[PDB]
Amino acid sequence: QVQLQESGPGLVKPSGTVSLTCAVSGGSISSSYWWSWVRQPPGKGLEWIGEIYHSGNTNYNPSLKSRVTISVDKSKNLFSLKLSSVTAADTAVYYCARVALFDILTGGWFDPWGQGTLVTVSSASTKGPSVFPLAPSGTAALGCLVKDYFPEPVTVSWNSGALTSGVHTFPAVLQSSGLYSLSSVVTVPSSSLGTQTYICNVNHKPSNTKVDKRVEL
Amino acid sequence: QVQLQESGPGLVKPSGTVSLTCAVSGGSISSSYWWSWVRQPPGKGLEWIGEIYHSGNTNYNPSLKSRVTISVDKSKNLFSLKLSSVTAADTAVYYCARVALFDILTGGWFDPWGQGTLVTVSSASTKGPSVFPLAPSGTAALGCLVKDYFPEPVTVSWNSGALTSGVHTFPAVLQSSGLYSLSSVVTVPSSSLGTQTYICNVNHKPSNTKVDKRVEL
Amino acid sequence: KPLILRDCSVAGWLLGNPMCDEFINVPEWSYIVEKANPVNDLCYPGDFNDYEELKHLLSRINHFEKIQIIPKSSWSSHEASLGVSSACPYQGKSSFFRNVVWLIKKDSTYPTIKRSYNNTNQEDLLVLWGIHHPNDAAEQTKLYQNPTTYISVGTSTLNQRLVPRISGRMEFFWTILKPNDAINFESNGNFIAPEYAYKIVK
Amino acid sequence: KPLILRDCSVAGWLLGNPMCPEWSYIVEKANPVNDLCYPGDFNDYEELKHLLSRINHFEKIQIIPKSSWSSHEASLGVSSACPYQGKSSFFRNVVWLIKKDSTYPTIKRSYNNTNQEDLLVLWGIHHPNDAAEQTKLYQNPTTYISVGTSTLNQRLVPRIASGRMEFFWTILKPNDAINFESNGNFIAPEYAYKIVK
Amino acid sequence: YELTQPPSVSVSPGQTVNITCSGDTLGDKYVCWYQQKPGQSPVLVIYQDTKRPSGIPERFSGSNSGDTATLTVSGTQAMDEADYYCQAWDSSSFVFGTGTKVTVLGQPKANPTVTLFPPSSEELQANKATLVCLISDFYPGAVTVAWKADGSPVKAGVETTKPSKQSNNKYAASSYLSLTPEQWKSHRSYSCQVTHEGSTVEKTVAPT
Amino acid sequence: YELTQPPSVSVSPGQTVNITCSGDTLGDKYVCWYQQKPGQSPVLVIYQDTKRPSGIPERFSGSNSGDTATLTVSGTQAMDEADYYCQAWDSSSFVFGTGTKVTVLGQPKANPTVTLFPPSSEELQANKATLVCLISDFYPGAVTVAWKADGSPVKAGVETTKPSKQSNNKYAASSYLSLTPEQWKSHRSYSCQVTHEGSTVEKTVAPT
Ligand SMILES: *[C@@H]1O[C@H](CO[C@@H]2O[C@@H](C)[C@@H](O)[C@@H](O)[C@@H]2O)[C@@H](O[C@@H]2O[C@H](CO)[C@@H](O)[C@H](O)[C@H]2NC(C)=O)[C@H](O)[C@H]1NC(C)=O
Repeated sequence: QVQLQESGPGLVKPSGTVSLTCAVSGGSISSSYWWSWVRQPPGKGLEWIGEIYHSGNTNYNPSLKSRVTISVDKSKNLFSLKLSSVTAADTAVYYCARVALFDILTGGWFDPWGQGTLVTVSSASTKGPSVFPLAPSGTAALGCLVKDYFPEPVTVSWNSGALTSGVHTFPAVLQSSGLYSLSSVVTVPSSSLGTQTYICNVNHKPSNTKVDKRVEL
Repeated sequence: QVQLQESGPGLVKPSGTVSLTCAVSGGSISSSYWWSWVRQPPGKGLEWIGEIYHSGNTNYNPSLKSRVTISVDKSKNLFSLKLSSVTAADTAVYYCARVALFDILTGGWFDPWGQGTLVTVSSASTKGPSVFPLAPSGTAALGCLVKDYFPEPVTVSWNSGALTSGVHTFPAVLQSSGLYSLSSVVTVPSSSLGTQTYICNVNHKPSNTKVDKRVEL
Repeated sequence: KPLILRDCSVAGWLLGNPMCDEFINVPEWSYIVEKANPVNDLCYPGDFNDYEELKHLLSRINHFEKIQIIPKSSWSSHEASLGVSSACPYQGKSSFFRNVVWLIKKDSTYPTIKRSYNNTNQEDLLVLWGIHHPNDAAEQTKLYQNPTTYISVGTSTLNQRLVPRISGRMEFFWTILKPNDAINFESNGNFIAPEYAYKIVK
Repeated sequence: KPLILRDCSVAGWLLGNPMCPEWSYIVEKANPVNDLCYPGDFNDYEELKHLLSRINHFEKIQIIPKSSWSSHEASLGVSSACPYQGKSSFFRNVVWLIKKDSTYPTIKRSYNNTNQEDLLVLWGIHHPNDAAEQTKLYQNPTTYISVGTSTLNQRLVPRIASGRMEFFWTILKPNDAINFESNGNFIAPEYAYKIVK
Repeated sequence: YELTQPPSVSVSPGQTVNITCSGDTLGDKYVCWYQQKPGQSPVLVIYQDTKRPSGIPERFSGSNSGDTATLTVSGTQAMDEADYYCQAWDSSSFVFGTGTKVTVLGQPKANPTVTLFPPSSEELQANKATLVCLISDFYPGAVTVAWKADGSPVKAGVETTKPSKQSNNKYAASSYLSLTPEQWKSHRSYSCQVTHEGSTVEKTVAPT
Repeated sequence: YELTQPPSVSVSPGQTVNITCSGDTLGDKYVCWYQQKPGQSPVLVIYQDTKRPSGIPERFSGSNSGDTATLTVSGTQAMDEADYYCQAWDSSSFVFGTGTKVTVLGQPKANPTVTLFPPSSEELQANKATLVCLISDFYPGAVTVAWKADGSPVKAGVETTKPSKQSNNKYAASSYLSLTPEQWKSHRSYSCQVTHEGSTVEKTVAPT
């Protein structure tokens, strides 16, 4: 059976150019199929980029048309994608796929698909987080905001690991800046506030950040 | 004998599609007859909708032409009606009928007819009635206006059934709003007004609403 | 070149019986011949006068071509389309022979027809017409309004006058109209008029 | 100047096979690579070739413009069996009418030949692969095509099986009209050919 | 294409009644007739101008000439009381006549009492206004209702019931004019006109 | 050309689920459907409205009519839990639907706990403002978050995580609204709205 395989740089600076190629196995580029690129930003839908025929003819998504180029190499049995002037919005898993035409009417279907390759557009480099208290408003929620760090991971404990029960450290969000942020929350009895001390311990090893923050009402 | 039987949803929301089928028994759709749809809004005349031949040939009422489709299913010996983009004007009893040609000239006659099926076009859902007095001005008429309820029926009595003579409860009208209205009237001696108390007892079981209203001068 | 009819008789095809299933994609023929025991003869019940003589003539001719001599639209005082029968169906509805016209009353009236056609072709023309004998007196009035009617047809070689016998049938006639010869029609009812005729050689 | 076909059949060239303004006569030889791009048959083919070998002049004209179908889709009916530039296409000289917004109103269309020359007119019927394709393309389950001329009366019913098209032709005399009626599966003429014997 | 009929006719038991149907060039067309009783399907009583279906009694007959077709019922019985529709065909369509109610008289003629109610104060406070025109104690069971605002005819907002039999065997009907309080107050007078057997009864209300 | 899908549906094991896809005149177009599991490529389950590729179980079926195409999965198994996308073609471009997360219910429904924190005074002193909305303990794992400022919808400055499975097999998510201190004080009210299985939970903070 036919298999497709993407390859190319996984990290690209902003305003740079994503450059990928798709190797075709078990089948020939010179055939009645169309060869397509599709991308998927993390946690989002599939977006069609464009397509090419062995003859060189192309069709592109009108929204990407100005900055996108697709080419084909028949002797090497591959086709390729060039996406220039990239920003954080261009961070996505990029797929190649084979497209077959319907027996009747317009359009067609995608099969098989490549395994996909993640391309990240970010200028971010090692950066330590800022740590802010999230003050509470028969239980109460309080926490720590760990903001703008890179790379992962960050670890958070409470009262140096003496407090585990009721602790939830949420997975981080990756902002469009290229930097991560996360929050840790501990749910405590409302009456304990003011008698009991709550301290979040934030650690980011890549920046040698060790920050303790007391959270009070 | 040939028998025809209509079936389909009895309630359709505005802009929706009336969808009916006519089952033919005692005869085959494939014959020299035409198969027709005719409708009758309550209390009004007959309107021809359209017709179909086993070959697929159709003819439609020009005023309905854009929104009507009639088809035939030979294996199930039935034919069907689809009337789209309906409004309150499309509320009617819908009949299917068999049409036979004259030996000479154009046209033909309708026989037999189906039993008819009422299709109501309303956006309404279950709703209790409002009850308003119809106050009197050698006899006088007084009553109750039972307004804006859905669906039918409503039953009305007077003085818990102790008052019958001179009582008439009218059939309901379906207002353009999609809600029903009816009136109940009792004709009484003029001198009895103000000495005798008149109370209409309204029951709307579909909404489990029960209303008692006194009507005075 | 020769027109070999399948499923349909010479009478039926000449008159244009709707029930005839033929595929004829070429408009010129040498001669026309009907297979023995045709499936479709006359859709509306009736008779064809001098049939055997006509078939004999038509199988021995070198060229055969259909032309329109009297457009259906030229009848302004009579209804030329609504005269139809369930016996001659087309697409599930009543219809008629395609090559002759069933003229019927228009509003409450059927004016007397006087129509002549001169054969301006260079070939002999086979011309066909008919008379309707209605089922009863009621049908007579329904279709033609005039109780007492006739059809007159004349040629230098022919003088015909027909009165309808009033179970309904049609009766069809034909003549060969020589070049420069004219046919004269006159009728106050029951007239099945020619629309199409046939150029024949010789 | 005579039309000498290469690689393409008379049928293919007349219908306008994508894979293929005045001419005297046309001759196809031999065992052409491209016949009918969409699988099907051309009725009374040999008879037509016989007729077409005797004509002095041959000219293509538009008798029913593609744009005149406002109630039907005249362009999206295409097949991968008839590709053009790598994508689906169709015969250039006939129209694959298909449903528009899931509706296929009955077609009643007539063309009268007011030219002084005989016209070769071509049309076709589509016999769909199965019942699902029938409703996908034409919406109407039960369909027909009627074609009439003073000399011709044809009625076609699509055979639903493997899908094929079946093409027909007639000579329309001057002052004679051709009448089409269909509620589906009709491959309509756009262009016809003036021929002179 | 229209097919016009008398809205209603009445006939004594045993007598003969004529139901007419008129339309342009109707004498050229074959006409059919249907009988319809309340809540039931139409029943073919005459087809192809004169013909009776099997099972239809011989006292039903029909005729057609000029622009007018006629359904004739002789020796009219109680069971003949129904609505009657003529039917024809024109150019692309089947057309039904407007229909005629035939009453076989079983009781003396009774004139309608008409009562017109203005919107109640409770409804007006509910931001609605409904005029209720009630018509009772009339025989035969056929009536025509017309609404006017400051004398001008009104169609929008009107709903009317078909006459229904009372407990005393006379008939009643109701008609509604539904308005908003603003339009109710916009005119100085409103009228309900009731026509029964050629006689018109009228009642009027005003937004005081 | 747009193809709209419900963001999520859920179904009990063994039961039938419908995933719908709508677009203008979609019934004239052939539609295909793709199944996608986390970390894997899309897999074609239906093409040309109804056709099943080889190796695709019979319980997958599709239909298309009017403006809506539907992927139907009957006798749904646990392995069918995935994202599903419809796909069509319009005017030189391929179009994928917005996608539907299909959950095969393996545990009872659980409503989200929502906690909303205003910017800390310390962040405000650093010339930044972040609103933090934390969402936990919900099943199924699909949620829609909407931010409001003074009752008006907010899009700019919003970042939200994809739901992730907790240790108790329920799900969590977080959303951040990043503002300038000036923008934070410019409004009197801020709200984080979390919609889960047709029910909306709301938390509000205000700039004292
Ligand atoms: C899932 O949908 C099926 C099928 O519904 C029909 O097909 C769709 C593609 C769409 O066109 C719908 O509008 C159709 O009604 C449902 O099965 C039908 O359910 C209806 C009531 O909703 C019932 O009247 C029919 O008889 C059913 N027919 C069949 C063949 O099952 C099914 O209920 C839906 N399931 C869920 C969970 O919503």
